[PDB]
Amino acid sequence: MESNNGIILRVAEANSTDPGMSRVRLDESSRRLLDAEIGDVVEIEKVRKTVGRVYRARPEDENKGIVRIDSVMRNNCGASIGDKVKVRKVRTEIAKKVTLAPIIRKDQRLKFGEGIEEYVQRALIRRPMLEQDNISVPGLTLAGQTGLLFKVVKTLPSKVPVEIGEETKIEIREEPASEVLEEGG
Repeated sequence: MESNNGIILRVAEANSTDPGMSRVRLDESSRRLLDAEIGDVVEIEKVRKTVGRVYRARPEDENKGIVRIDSVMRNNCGASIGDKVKVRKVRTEIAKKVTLAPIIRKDQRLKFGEGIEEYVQRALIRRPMLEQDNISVPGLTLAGQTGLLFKVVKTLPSKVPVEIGEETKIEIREEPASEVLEEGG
């Protein structure tokens, strides 16, 4: 635990545009209570670890203990509206090596090979990454299956929000959503 500074507030969310899964709207006190300035990098942790950026709340008075995020950011950690998550301020860097595990069938999206690891970088390039985070796919799926999302498991940075680049290295695991259902435990 090299550094741990954030606040405990409740995840917010309402009908709106699909984007906003990478921006946090908060108030001066929620962001200034620690040090977060405009456009600093913020990390979130309700059920899992999450990353995001700081934004100015429209209502500079209600956002003194609530964070408005998209359903995807809520899906990234696994919390419900009004839950309790801890958001800690951090900074961004260029991830040099990140591993992830797209949950699909061997014949869904990972049937390319040769440069497929770079293909993940090509799509995810210039993006904030956090081991154990999760991502969404352009509305794709098959029968009545579940998951169909990318789950990151390892990162090279200091486990802090980093932004991917074409030079970032990636790792893809050979055990996608095959026979995986948390049978253990």
